Amino acid sequence: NPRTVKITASSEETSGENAPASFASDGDMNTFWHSKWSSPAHEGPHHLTLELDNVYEINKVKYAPRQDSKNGRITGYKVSVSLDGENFTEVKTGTLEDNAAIKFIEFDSVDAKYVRLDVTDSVSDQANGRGKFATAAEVNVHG
Ligand SMILES: CC(=O)N[C@@H]1[C@@H](O)[C@H](O[C@@H]2O[C@H](CO)[C@H](O)[C@H](O)[C@H]2O[C@@H]2O[C@@H](C)[C@@H](O)[C@@H](O)[C@@H]2O)[C@@H](CO)O[C@@H]1O
Ligand SMILES: [Ca+2]
Repeated sequence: NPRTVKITASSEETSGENAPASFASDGDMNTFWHSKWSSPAHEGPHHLTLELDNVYEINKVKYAPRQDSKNGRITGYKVSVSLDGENFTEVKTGTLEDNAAIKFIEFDSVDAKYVRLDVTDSVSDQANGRGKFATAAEVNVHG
C-alpha cells in the first residue's frame, strides 16, 4: 500500500506533448511519462524515482508500459532503494520482454522510502531509436 508522494525523472516531455513524470504515478493506462524528446532532447541515461510517504518494506515494482507506442519501452532496468533520497543500494537488475504487457520486478523484502528505476535498455519503433527514449504508463511499488 505505499503512497507515491512524487515521481521525479531524468527528464520529461511537456512541450511536444504532455507527458510529465507524475503521469506515471497513477493507474490511467492512457496517460504516460515520456523522457524529453523535443529539442533540446534528453536521450539518456534515463531514470525515474518514486518518493514514498514513509519507509516501507517492499519486494515488488510494477511497470505498465506506454499503451499506444513502443517508443521508450523499458527492456533493461536496475532497481535501487534509499532511505534518505541520496544514497541508493542496487537491489535488482534484469531485462523485460518487448511487448506492452504489465511487468513485475521482484526482489527480497527491503526497507525503502525512495525507489529508483534506471533504464539501462529501451526500444523504439524508430530504426535508430534504441535507448533514446523512456516511457511508462505507470510505475508502482508493493510489499
Ligand atoms: C517508424 C517511425 O520512425 N515512427 C515514428 C514515430 O516514432 C513517431 O512517434 C513519436 O515519437 C516521439 C519520439 O520521437 C514520441 O515517442 C511521440 O510520443 C511519438 O508520437 C506517438 O506515436 C505517433 C505515431 C502518433 O500516434 C503520436 O500522436 C503519438 O504520440 C512519429 C511522430 O509522430 O513519426 C514516426 O511515425
Ligand atoms: Ca498513467
